[PDB]
Amino acid sequence: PRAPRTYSKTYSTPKRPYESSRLDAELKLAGEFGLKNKKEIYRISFQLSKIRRAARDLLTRDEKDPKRLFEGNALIRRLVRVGVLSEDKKKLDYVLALKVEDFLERRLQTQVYKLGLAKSVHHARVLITQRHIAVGKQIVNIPSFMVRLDSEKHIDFAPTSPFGGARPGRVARRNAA
Amino acid sequence: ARGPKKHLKRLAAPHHWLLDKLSGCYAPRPSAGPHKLRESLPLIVFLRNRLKYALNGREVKAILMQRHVKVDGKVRTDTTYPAGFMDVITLDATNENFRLVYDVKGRFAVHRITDEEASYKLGKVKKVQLGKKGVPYVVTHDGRTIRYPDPNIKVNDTVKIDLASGKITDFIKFDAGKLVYVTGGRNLGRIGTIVHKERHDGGFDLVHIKDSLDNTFVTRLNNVFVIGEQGKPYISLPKGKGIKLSIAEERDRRRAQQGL
RNA sequence: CUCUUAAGGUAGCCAAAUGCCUCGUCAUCUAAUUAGUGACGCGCAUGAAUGGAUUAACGAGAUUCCCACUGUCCCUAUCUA
RNA sequence: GCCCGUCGCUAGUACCGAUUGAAUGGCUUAGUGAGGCCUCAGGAUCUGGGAGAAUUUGGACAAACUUGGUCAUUUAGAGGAACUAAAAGUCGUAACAAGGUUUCCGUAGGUGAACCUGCGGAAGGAUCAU
RNA sequence: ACCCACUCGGCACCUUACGAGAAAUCAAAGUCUUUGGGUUCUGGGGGGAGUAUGGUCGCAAGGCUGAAACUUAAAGGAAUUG
RNA sequence: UAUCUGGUUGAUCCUGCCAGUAGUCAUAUGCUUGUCUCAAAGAUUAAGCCAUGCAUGUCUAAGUAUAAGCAAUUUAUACAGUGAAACUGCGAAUGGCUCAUUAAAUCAGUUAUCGUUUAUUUGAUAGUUCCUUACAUGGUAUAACUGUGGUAAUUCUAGAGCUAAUACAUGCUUAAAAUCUCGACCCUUUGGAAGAGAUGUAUUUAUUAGAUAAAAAAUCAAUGUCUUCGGACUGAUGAUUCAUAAUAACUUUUCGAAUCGCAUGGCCUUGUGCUGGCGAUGGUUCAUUCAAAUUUCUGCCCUAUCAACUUUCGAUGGUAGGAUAGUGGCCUACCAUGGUUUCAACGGGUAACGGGGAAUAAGGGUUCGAUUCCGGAGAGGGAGCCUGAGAAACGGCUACCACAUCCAAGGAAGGCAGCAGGCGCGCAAAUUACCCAAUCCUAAUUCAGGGAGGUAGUGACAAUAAAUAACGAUACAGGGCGGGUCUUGUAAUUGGAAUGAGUACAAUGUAAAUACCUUAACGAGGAACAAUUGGAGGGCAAGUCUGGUGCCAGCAGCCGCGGUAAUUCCAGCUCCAAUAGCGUAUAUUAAAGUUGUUGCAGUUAAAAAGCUCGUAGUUGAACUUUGGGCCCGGUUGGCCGUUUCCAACGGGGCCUUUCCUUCUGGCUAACCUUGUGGCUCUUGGCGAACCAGGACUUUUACUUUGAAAAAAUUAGAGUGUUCAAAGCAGGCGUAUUGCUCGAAUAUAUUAGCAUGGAAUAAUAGAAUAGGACG
Ligand SMILES: [Mg+2]
Ligand SMILES: [Mg+2]
Ligand SMILES: [Mg+2]
Ligand SMILES: [Mg+2]
Ligand SMILES: [Mg+2]
Ligand SMILES: [Mg+2]
Ligand SMILES: [Mg+2]
Ligand SMILES: [Mg+2]
Ligand SMILES: [Mg+2]
Ligand SMILES: [Mg+2]
Ligand SMILES: [Mg+2]
Ligand SMILES: [Mg+2]
Ligand SMILES: [Mg+2]
Ligand SMILES: [Mg+2]
Ligand SMILES: [Mg+2]
Ligand SMILES: [Mg+2]
Ligand SMILES: [Mg+2]
Ligand SMILES: [Mg+2]
Ligand SMILES: [Mg+2]
Ligand SMILES: [Mg+2]
Ligand SMILES: [Mg+2]
Ligand SMILES: [Mg+2]
Ligand SMILES: [Mg+2]
Ligand SMILES: [Mg+2]
Ligand SMILES: [Mg+2]
Ligand SMILES: [Mg+2]
Ligand SMILES: [Mg+2]
Ligand SMILES: [Mg+2]
Ligand SMILES: [Mg+2]
Ligand SMILES: [Mg+2]
Ligand SMILES: [Mg+2]
Ligand SMILES: [Mg+2]
Ligand SMILES: [Mg+2]
Ligand SMILES: [Mg+2]
Ligand SMILES: [Mg+2]
Ligand SMILES: [Mg+2]
Ligand SMILES: [Mg+2]
Ligand SMILES: [Mg+2]
Ligand SMILES: [Mg+2]
Ligand SMILES: [Mg+2]
Ligand SMILES: [Mg+2]
Ligand SMILES: [Mg+2]
Ligand SMILES: [Mg+2]
Ligand SMILES: [Mg+2]
Ligand SMILES: [Mg+2]
Ligand SMILES: [Mg+2]
Ligand SMILES: [Mg+2]
Ligand SMILES: [Mg+2]
Ligand SMILES: [Mg+2]
Ligand SMILES: [Mg+2]
Ligand SMILES: [Mg+2]
Ligand SMILES: [Mg+2]
Ligand SMILES: [Mg+2]
Ligand SMILES: [Mg+2]
Ligand SMILES: [Mg+2]
Ligand SMILES: [Mg+2]
Ligand SMILES: [Mg+2]
Ligand SMILES: [Mg+2]
Ligand SMILES: [Mg+2]
Ligand SMILES: [Mg+2]
Ligand SMILES: [Mg+2]
Ligand SMILES: [Mg+2]
Ligand SMILES: [Mg+2]
Ligand SMILES: [Mg+2]
Ligand SMILES: [Mg+2]
Ligand SMILES: [Mg+2]
Ligand SMILES: [Mg+2]
Ligand SMILES: [Mg+2]
Ligand SMILES: [Mg+2]
Ligand SMILES: [Mg+2]
Ligand SMILES: [Mg+2]
Repeated sequence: PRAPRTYSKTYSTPKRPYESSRLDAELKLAGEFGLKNKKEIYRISFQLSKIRRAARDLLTRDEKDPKRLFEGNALIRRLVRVGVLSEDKKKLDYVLALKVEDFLERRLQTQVYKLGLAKSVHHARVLITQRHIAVGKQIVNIPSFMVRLDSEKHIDFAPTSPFGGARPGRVARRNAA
Repeated sequence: ARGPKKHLKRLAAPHHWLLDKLSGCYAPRPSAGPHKLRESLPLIVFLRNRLKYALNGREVKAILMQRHVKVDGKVRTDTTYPAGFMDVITLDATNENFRLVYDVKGRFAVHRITDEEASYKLGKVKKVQLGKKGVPYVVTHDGRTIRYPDPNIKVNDTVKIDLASGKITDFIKFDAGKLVYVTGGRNLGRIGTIVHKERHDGGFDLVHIKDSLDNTFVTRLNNVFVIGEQGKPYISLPKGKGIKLSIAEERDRRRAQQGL
């Protein structure tokens, strides 16, 4: 009777499970952008392989086939609108080539670091969670925002966060009492 | 299976009613009436979903029981009444009137119309034959029988309906070059006015249509609804007059209205 | 290995109408079977035209069980000549 | 060195097998036949030729019970006969070296056991050759 | 009858290897990952086992058809060195 | 998103399997478990059995109220408000559950009714009812009720006394008109008449009309309007016996309002006269809509250790009937001997409901679908049936079988594959809770009812987001270029910061709660708010550390480890992988080109029948309008910033001896038509462009495009759910009384339909001419 609540998975999994070449490599990415799960990496490989064998499929169509452009130009719009594809690259032969790290450097937990304002890449992840920084009045506690380079302009802290103008905060207030 | 089904699950509901899946389990099963079940729309969705006058279903019943609503003239208090294409819904409060007319996306659109226009009607005649005592009658897409029409009305033609009373006065004909309205398939919504009609004795005569953008298409004759003369209709078409904007056409103009 | 023979019972088959022991042992049929049947075999003392083994068909032949049937019986009673 | 078979131990699997063996389902002959329905009657009454209960005739439909048959799916069994684990132990030496009678195939008979012998083949021979 | 030359169709041999193959070797076993001329048949690890079971042919011996349970990490091929 | 790796050997290359590996809307179990969202869940085994409670009832101004009912008000002395009980009506055939049976059945896509039923909704439709008489309105016979009773016992009911109707059962009515039938008289002719009845709809039958391929005459039997007395004189379909109508009758004669509510008014010739408003229930017949029932074409899994099957006792057809709502061997009677099959019939199997779909990502495939949506089947097993529009119903009845409860032993009652809960079965699956607030549904109906449905609980089924920490200062130390001033940081004292997990005023949330969102007060330093699960010889990432054991115990998916220094066991330590999760078993997909159409292998590794014939099946050489010319205008891109100029890529039509079926008119859009860049313009003259009627057509396969096409699923656009899985929203002002975009697109592909193409591959054609045009 119920209508079926749709779901899906967000992470693939390496077939060879112990390729230490790719396993060190995986961790360098992990301990760089501040990730907890190697499946935060496996996750963002997944969409990439989707974008690719979405995109790779379009360059088979006869050049400028009706739908190849509609969702072609729909695709490259989506990725510059988050700023992973750079503005030179909006004719979609180069979207096949989005090496993974581009996606990670466009996180929230990442740019909150590259804007200064994160002493470490992990001071980032720790304050995002804790009622700290926002974009509008809209607090965000998801270190995987994928900020869209438009709203990257306003990433100052929140008004209720006692690091960007607030009341003292919970344990300060009786360190002083 | 032991007689009449009287329930309608969701996702059995007609898509063009645009109900969200999770609001329960069921759509409102339209009642029996003028319009085919799958080819109609009930009052409770009109007053609740597309037009958002009422919040819940319980309210829609409260609304109708005050004789507020009229369709084609009459009080018509059936919460699930099968109101269909080309009906008129006068609304006593607000002095609003709506003719029921498709988009070119094929759904039922909200379309306010004049008080003058709110008192005539058309119908694709679906049958014509003699009857009791030999008085001929026409019957049309909407479920009414007009006794004593002219011998010149054959079948497949539209008819003006006074609907303060019964009779017809004018009857547009089905010939090469009359304004048509596709009322099925999903060329549903597109418009205009002939190319020609392939006979195909045995069934399923094919109707060729040329929209007023020099774009052809074909649909079956059962689903072509002549509505008059080139560019000269006999009712008020809705916005964009059904000329099947492309996906890129539609989103090029989608971003044409770009600056606030 | 050994004594010994003319040769030392092969293929087959069995408590077989051939087995003492013996109402053999195991199974089977039964409530219960010195019965029957199927198995077993150092078989007192099975065995090859002393013919061996197997066999459809046949039998007023010996034997076991089932169905039907019944005064054979429980348990006797009555009639006719 | 390798290695074959009978023979003996332990364990497991499946097979054959007296029990005219057992069990579960699907049909189904023949026999008996509930019930409601249709129908011939009936006439407690209850009425203006009608009604109508009990009862009843004959039907089609047909559960079901008794005894069979058939199909499918299972399955107990004295005992018999395989295989395996399995490499070993007993007896021998079959094959592998011309394996000490070259080997193998088909067929036939014989032998504790591998095996032996006859007839015709093959070389994968131990001979690409007068 | 013999000699010489050519040409059809035979039984084979020889030299090559373009080519093939795991190799031994192969004018097919070639013209296959640059994979498609037509068509028939069989095989899918080794044992179990061509056993069991049914069907069928036979006078018989046996022929054709022909499983599974279980067991097992090999068994096999060609070549190299000992 | 096109990958391999470990194991045959002394070493080698193979064939080959085993093991490894990864996924699973895939079940289970094990260890571990904090937050948000999401939210499947007694399918598998046993469609096995069920205690108890609940899951279907329903009233409007408008069928029935003398409750000895409450309430009194209020014009109301018939009724009137309110209304239990009860009748009447309607519903109970939807829903929800389960997957047992079912293999040409269901189902799917595509059809058919000119092959039928159709409550309801919606739209139409009724001057006729009598007779050679209540219409100011006709009849009892009953519930409730009262009262007397029975029984251990039930939604048991008996005897008696009342009374209602939109229940039951009856039974009047209305204009004109015309057409048919009889026809007393009169009067004989060319012949006509007074008035007598008949003629609603529905049923049954027979007869007729229902035209139409282009035009005309003569006559026999009747016999219609006008005499200038010779005489003259129209529906639909491709398609019907269709719609409709006419005639003679037929009928235990259908319907044709004895109903109800709100108002009450006109109009005298003042009659209890005559009239008349709005809307409710009904009522035939037609149409509509919701349906149903059959039905066309094509498509199912394994099986030949199933080859013949179908008529006993219908098998295949014919005729006639019967029965049905209707077609039909559905059934019967008579007659015939047919029907299916290697192009796999028939039988068997199925741990089989079908589908939408799910899993697995080079592709081609392989596997799965009890399970939210559609269809079907069932309600312990059968069969039978009442009611009804609709049921072969089971929260209906009846019978049998099985199960099974109560008892006073006489009898009575039960059907969870509804909700929950219980027993059983098993590897295997949750509360005997809350609400009609939403979603919808039903009733007499805005109100009542709804275990449909939604709420919470249970809930590591799956799915998403992602806490268990974050910055210092210092101190020996490295290293930058003696430690100096740049941190690599390893530090076993420190340090002030931050926060939800939790807790909790509060508001929010909600039907009432609960959580979540928001938020005072609390709420973190190692004792913590303390992460797990596996593993560390190889495949395979991480130690030949230490202790134990001594072929023991144990490990080891596989190769292999342990018999006294164990890289493998039991541990301590350290280390790796994944991480709120991770291991194990079973299945399954990838890897697997080990099922091979794509795409395998067959000399010796597994595998060419000893041999040839040979039916089925598969396959099968070549050759029939090619080539040339005129034209039209399309779509990219170029030089220019679309007219014309260049290339190239496609569409059509022409003429080249050149069906394009074909005419009979209707049509003509086009020209041979009447300074050629440019086009209006009637008076001779294009065909096929297709209407619609006629006549007549060799059969296919393939490919194009298109229609028909359910949602959810999938692919995918838009949208910043705080992110994400999702959802189908949302976004703007004048946020004082509105503005506005949406809710795409794609996808079906086998079969059917429609359409363009004429290569490729078939079929057919003139040879005894029984040929072709006329
Ligand atoms: Mg409804
Ligand atoms: Mg012997
Ligand atoms: Mg004896
Ligand atoms: Mg004894
Ligand atoms: Mg005995
Ligand atoms: Mg005896
Ligand atoms: Mg004996
Ligand atoms: Mg003996
Ligand atoms: Mg003795
Ligand atoms: Mg003797
Ligand atoms: Mg003797
Ligand atoms: Mg003899
Ligand atoms: Mg014999
Ligand atoms: Mg005898
Ligand atoms: Mg005897
Ligand atoms: Mg017996
Ligand atoms: Mg009868
Ligand atoms: Mg065996
Ligand atoms: Mg030897
Ligand atoms: Mg030797
Ligand atoms: Mg020898
Ligand atoms: Mg040799
Ligand atoms: Mg030669
Ligand atoms: Mg070579
Ligand atoms: Mg070579
Ligand atoms: Mg024989
Ligand atoms: Mg080894
Ligand atoms: Mg080795
Ligand atoms: Mg060696
Ligand atoms: Mg494996
Ligand atoms: Mg069950
Ligand atoms: Mg279930
Ligand atoms: Mg049950
Ligand atoms: Mg009263
Ligand atoms: Mg149902
Ligand atoms: Mg059916
Ligand atoms: Mg009476
Ligand atoms: Mg006509
Ligand atoms: Mg008729
Ligand atoms: Mg009056
Ligand atoms: Mg069999
Ligand atoms: Mg017949
Ligand atoms: Mg016959
Ligand atoms: Mg076959
Ligand atoms: Mg089944
Ligand atoms: Mg696929
Ligand atoms: Mg496979
Ligand atoms: Mg299903
Ligand atoms: Mg299935
Ligand atoms: Mg099942
Ligand atoms: Mg039933
Ligand atoms: Mg029930
Ligand atoms: Mg039911
Ligand atoms: Mg008693
Ligand atoms: Mg239950
Ligand atoms: Mg579970
Ligand atoms: Mg519930
Ligand atoms: Mg519920
Ligand atoms: Mg913790
Ligand atoms: Mg702490
Ligand atoms: Mg550990
Ligand atoms: Mg390693
Ligand atoms: Mg250890
Ligand atoms: Mg894993
Ligand atoms: Mg192919
Ligand atoms: Mg192979
Ligand atoms: Mg060999
Ligand atoms: Mg051969
Ligand atoms: Mg043969
Ligand atoms: Mg050819
Ligand atoms: Mg299409």
